[PDB]
Amino acid sequence: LYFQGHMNLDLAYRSFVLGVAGHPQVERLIKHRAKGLVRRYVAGETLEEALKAAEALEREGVHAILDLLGEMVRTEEEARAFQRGLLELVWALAGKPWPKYISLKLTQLGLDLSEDLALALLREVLREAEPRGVFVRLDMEDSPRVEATLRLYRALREEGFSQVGIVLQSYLYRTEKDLLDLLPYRPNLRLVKGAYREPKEVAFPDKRLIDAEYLHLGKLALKEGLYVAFATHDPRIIAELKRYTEAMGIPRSRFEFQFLYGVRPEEQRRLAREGYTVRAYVPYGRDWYPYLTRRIAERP
Amino acid sequence: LAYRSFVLGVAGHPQVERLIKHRAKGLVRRYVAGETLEEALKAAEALEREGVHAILDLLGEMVRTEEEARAFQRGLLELVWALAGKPWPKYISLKLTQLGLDLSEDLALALLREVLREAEPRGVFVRLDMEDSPRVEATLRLYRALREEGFSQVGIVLQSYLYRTEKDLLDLLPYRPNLRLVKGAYREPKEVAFPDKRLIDAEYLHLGKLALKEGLYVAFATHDPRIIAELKRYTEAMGIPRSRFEFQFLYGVRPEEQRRLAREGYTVRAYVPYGRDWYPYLTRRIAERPEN
Ligand SMILES: Cc1cc2nc3c(=O)[nH]c(=O)nc-3n(C[C@H](O)[C@H](O)[C@H](O)COP(=O)(O)OP(=O)(O)OC[C@H]3O[C@@H](n4cnc5c(N)ncnc54)[C@H](O)[C@@H]3O)c2cc1C
Ligand SMILES: Cc1cc2nc3c(=O)[nH]c(=O)nc-3n(C[C@H](O)[C@H](O)[C@H](O)COP(=O)(O)OP(=O)(O)OC[C@H]3O[C@@H](n4cnc5c(N)ncnc54)[C@H](O)[C@@H]3O)c2cc1C
Repeated sequence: LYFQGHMNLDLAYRSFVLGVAGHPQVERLIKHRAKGLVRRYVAGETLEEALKAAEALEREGVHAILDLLGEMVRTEEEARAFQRGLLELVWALAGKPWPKYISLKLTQLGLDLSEDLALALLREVLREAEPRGVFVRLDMEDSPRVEATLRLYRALREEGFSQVGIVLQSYLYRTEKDLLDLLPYRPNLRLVKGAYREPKEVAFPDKRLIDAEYLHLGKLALKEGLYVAFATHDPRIIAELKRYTEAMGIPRSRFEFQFLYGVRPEEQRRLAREGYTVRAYVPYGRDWYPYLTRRIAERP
Repeated sequence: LAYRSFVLGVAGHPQVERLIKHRAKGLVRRYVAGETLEEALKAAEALEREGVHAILDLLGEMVRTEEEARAFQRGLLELVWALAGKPWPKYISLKLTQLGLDLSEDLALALLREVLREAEPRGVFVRLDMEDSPRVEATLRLYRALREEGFSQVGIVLQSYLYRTEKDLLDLLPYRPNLRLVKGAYREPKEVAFPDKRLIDAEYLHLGKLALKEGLYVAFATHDPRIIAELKRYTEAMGIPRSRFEFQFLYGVRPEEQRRLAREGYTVRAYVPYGRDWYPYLTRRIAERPEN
């Protein structure tokens, strides 16, 4: 792939990262000599490590979002196996004296195979989560999956569930309209810039416009009285949202900041000491290596 | 910016001013209509022939006394009376400080009220240009007061670089203000205004979209092509009709974009200065952009 005359840099980087990570020797090397580096960003392979990591965050004033990692689901059986992993997490979280928050992808409950299946399995998760006070975030995947995600979110809201939330991505042209459409749902929103490679036709290609849209949507959601989680590490955006919420007298109980586990941990702590609700998004499970490969292959 | 320093530093010399006035008349006329009202109306006619509208802006020396304030008001009344019966849309801009705002709010209000009384029956729209931050509160006071007295053909300008602007906008919604949105022209401290240009631009887009979703008429007064492209995309995608917003440019600045937007069916206006004290304004047009 070339892009308008010259090599596709984004593709070249991605393909190199992937090619180097997939090399058997590099994978052996990283699992052996880079364990200190990995556990900084990944709790461990088990639910027990993940719960330990959450207790360590809590000790420091920071809350945990637990995100089970799994190889990509391609069969109904694998979606059911993944759901079992999610149920185990919900049950284990049940006792805990702290905020209980999990994140999942609908594709890992078989969305691409059957939307009916995904909804079925998700409702069973929500049935266990809701009475235990476990909050469930539906992570937003790529643009072809947005309509189904909002559809399943609305369906569950309408069946009586409230311990469920959505993620909206500021890089999409469609997001402002999705926000305004969802207003009657009073949704609990995580606002992100967005993680995927999206074409010019559906997403702002300009990083200035992505960041500008983030602030616009964040401010719109706040003025609407929505609870909003600002999931971002951007210090310009964080500083503006702190200035804005303070100037508008938005209570600290109506918004929060969310960081990936291990990313700007001094900031997570600092925001918490300032009275903000801060969460770290904590991946765990046996599929951490492909997962971290992909987060590295996103951008140089 | 070395370019900006040079031009600004050479512009003040009396022999530079004389050379521009005699040998760069084409340069002057690009950015200012002329010294007289008559030249200003000719410039508005020329814009109209190309689908572009005019905002007429009387320039005068800085007002310092009540007598100067009244002299300036008389200039504006002459403009209002001259616009009467012109076939095309009639829009004038003014600074409240030129109506004696720093002298008394009462004076500026009395003078402005007389302008709006002559203006409204003649179909002349009056924009209150926004000045620097110590003047915003008084400006909104005069606006609101005049609205409550029953005037409607009067608009305000809000500047995206100020922290206070979103609250002003929200506070003003019951008035259904006719709005010109600008980035802002003054040097303002970090305590009052975004220091970062990325933030000023983000806030411009945010306020504009907020204003449009509230159903307010908004004039986007900006030359920024990133912002124009985005507002064009957004208004299309959201089905906002072309009769609910417009684009405004300084006279002589991106004149091909002005015509292009007019051709694409957008409402476009050029802000046309005229009057005796045009040399300082023109200096700022040359300085602000490497030119030639
Ligand atoms: C808790 C959480 C949940 C998310 N959920 C989703 C989801 O469901 N769907 C989705 O598409 N995306 C999701 N995202 C990702 C988001 O879309 C972005 O891709 C990611 O957060 C990086 O963007 P950013 O806002 O940090 O700013 P970027 O534009 O990536 O970075 C700009 C500035 O942020 C700071 N920064 C960014 N990364 C780092 C770093 N690794 N170390 C130090 N500083 C950094 C730097 O100062 C940089 O200059 C989530 C992100 C988080 C943190
Ligand atoms: C009709 C009108 C009315 C205004 N009224 C007020 C007011 O009442 N109060 C007030 O404080 N300010 C007012 N302003 C000014 C405004 O606040 C800005 O200072 C001024 O418009 C410059 O900012 P900008 O958005 O054009 O873009 P800038 O941020 O100056 O420029 C951004 C981009 O725009 C493009 N650009 C700018 N100029 C040119 C050019 N000459 N040629 C090609 N590209 C260019 C460049 O690509 C640049 O990178 C008004 C401006 C206009 C046009």
